[PDB]
Amino acid sequence: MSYADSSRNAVLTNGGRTLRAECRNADGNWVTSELDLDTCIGNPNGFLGWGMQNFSHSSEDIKLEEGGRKLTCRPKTVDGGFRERQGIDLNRIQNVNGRLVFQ
Repeated sequence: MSYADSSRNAVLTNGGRTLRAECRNADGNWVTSELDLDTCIGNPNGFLGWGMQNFSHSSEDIKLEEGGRKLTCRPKTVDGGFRERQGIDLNRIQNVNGRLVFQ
């Protein structure tokens, strides 16, 4: 499962590379935390996945599809800005005690 299991109102901040949502902490409170996926997600070749970084630099129209369980964007080659559209699931982004951390 992803942070969304116990988190709501997931939006795209910092242009669309950071996940901002209300993470329900153990105390039962909704704390707004942000995790930068641009550090572990990349798509300079036009393909999305975990490993490379700075995907925002090679993608357009970055928005969450499954309300936060998946991030959809069009990975475009930086060589010109042409490519294909795609989407990557964010099942690696977890929320521990209300703190959003990459796992």
